[PDB]
Amino acid sequence: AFAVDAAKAYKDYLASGGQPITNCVKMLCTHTGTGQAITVTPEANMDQESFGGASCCLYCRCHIDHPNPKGFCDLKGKYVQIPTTCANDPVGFTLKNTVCTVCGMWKGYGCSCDQ
Amino acid sequence: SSQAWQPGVAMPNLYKMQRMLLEKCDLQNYGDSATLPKGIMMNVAKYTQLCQYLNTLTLAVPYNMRVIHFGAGSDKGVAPGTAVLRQWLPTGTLLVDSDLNDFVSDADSTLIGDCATVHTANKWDLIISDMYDPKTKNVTKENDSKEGFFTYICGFIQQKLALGGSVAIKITEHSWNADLYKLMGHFAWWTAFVTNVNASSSEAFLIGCNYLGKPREQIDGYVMHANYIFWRNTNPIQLSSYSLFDMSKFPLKLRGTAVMSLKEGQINDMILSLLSKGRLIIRENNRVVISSDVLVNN
Ligand SMILES: Nc1ncnc2c1ncn2[C@@H]1O[C@H](CSCCc2c[nH]nn2)[C@@H](O)[C@H]1O
Ligand SMILES: [Zn+2]
Ligand SMILES: [Zn+2]
Repeated sequence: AFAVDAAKAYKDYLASGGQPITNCVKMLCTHTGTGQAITVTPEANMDQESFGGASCCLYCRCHIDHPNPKGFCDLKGKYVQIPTTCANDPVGFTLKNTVCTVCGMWKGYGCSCDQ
Repeated sequence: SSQAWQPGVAMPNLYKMQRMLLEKCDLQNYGDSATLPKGIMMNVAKYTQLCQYLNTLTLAVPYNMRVIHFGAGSDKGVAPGTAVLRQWLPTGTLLVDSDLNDFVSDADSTLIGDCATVHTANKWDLIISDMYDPKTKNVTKENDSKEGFFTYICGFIQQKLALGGSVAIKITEHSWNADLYKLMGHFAWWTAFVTNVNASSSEAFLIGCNYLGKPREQIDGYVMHANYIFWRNTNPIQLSSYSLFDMSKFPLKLRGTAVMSLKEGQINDMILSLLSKGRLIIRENNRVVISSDVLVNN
């Protein structure tokens, strides 16, 4: 029944004032992209930074198993768009937020679907 | 220096034709640094400028392109160069990377170990290497041709680079190899390319464009490295980040270059011309299979 809960541990270390994970790989891009959350090439709009996906994944960075039956990572090999105001902590952002399944934008950071 | 808006500077052809003696590299702009855009890593900027320059060459770009990237790890445990390569290459390109030390990567597959342990069943369309041993920077010793990973790279090109394929292999004043320069004469064209963001360093990428599998020209590698240093010593390059701010035409164009299986007796001058123009890749199109040898001890 025991499982390491790294997501909870990182959220708690953040709340206690720990420095966010560094060296997430920020890409050069036009910043005129669709703004969707996780894409096959950088898609940052004017309000976002694009990062290499693997470097923004808590499980990739900590060298631990991904929390699903198949061990799959949906960031590695892709690019993640992070709101510029949140780009000091891309790992925390991807961990605390959810991608809207119909429009592909971050819930509360671009998703228009419930207006 | 209208060079400041280019991604970098390629070695002018007349410098390649000299017979210079090897001298110490003494860069005027040594110790200067370019102003990188806010939050951008040197190695992201460097690979972006390398790829911007490769966009100007006649690279073969087939469907299901195969690219391998050596020296892709960083002391940060991530792979910035791999992330730029995956941004640059057409979606669906198979990208494999590798490094002596463990790292987290966006590549389709990653091998950890000395590159000499890496074997692949298939051939490759593009080989990128950033491998580098900082212990070669000993200014107090004779600067001879280095072997180590360069010996592996030379054999890997000869055995596993598809005809028509290309390479970009990082060198510096002290990290270089004469056979690798000699191998540049086995491509339709070659250069030594210096990124504008890192122009204060003696590093360059040795680029072989469109592999022909035979010597097109005979190059003495000790002379050519001396020529490269002479060029760098007499041609200060202004550090520049300018090209990083225009990414609108960054992605490598999917040319759909033809891929053919051909036996060596069928590579005629007509085929050699197509290869030389970036219009043909010669290799099988089977599955891509890689491995790393593991030494088992107590
Ligand atoms: N014999 C060898 N076999 C495999 N790997 C090797 C070997 N000798 C050196 N190396 C590796 O070359 C890298 C140079 S620094 C790259 C930084 C980077 C690249 N792309 N983005 N950032 C180091 O990581 C280093 O371990
Ligand atoms: Zn992951
Ligand atoms: Zn939505």
